[PDB]
Amino acid sequence: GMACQFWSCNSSCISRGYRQGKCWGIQYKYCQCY
Repeated sequence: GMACQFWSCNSSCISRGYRQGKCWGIQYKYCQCY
């Protein structure tokens, strides 16, 4: 495990239907999507 696995947010946001996903906060799976 690691805090803010940024590309793991990206691949997940693309599943939800966004073009990208990123992070910087350390809470578990707290990812933003664009």
